[PDB]
Amino acid sequence: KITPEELERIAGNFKNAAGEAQSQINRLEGDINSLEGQWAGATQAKFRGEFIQSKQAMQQYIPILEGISTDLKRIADKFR
Amino acid sequence: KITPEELERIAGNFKNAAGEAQSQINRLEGDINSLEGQWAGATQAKFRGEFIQSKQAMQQYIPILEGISTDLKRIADKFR
Repeated sequence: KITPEELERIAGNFKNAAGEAQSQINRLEGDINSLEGQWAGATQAKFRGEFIQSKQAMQQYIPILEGISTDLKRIADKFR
Repeated sequence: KITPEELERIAGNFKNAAGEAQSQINRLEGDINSLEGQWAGATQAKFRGEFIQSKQAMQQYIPILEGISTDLKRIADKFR
């Protein structure tokens, strides 16, 4: 029923979704890093919100990403 | 209180977790791809299992990854 071909295009979509996620964290990290130089004279108060939000987003998805990696690594190990 | 220093460190762990996800996806897709050439007799039967797992896993992780990228996109938008 399931062919290598259909798995390829699913894997394709996976790689695309995984890359887009990597693309966005690179954008976010790019914005944070710009903040570092002007930070000392900035007014933190108006950045408190998005800082807490971004911190929450990242820390809550990290263990999800890691569980994805370990799940996938296990399947790719059966292939030995 | 949260500093861009702190977020920068978290962001790096996020990058690493997302990277390991990409790492394993590429590993699995390489395995599937190497089978296209011999999608014949005992092979299909021998790898029917990992194929079922692979499809179930990939198909379910796609929208999760798409959820992550969408969330990060909107936050990065906010920083603007």
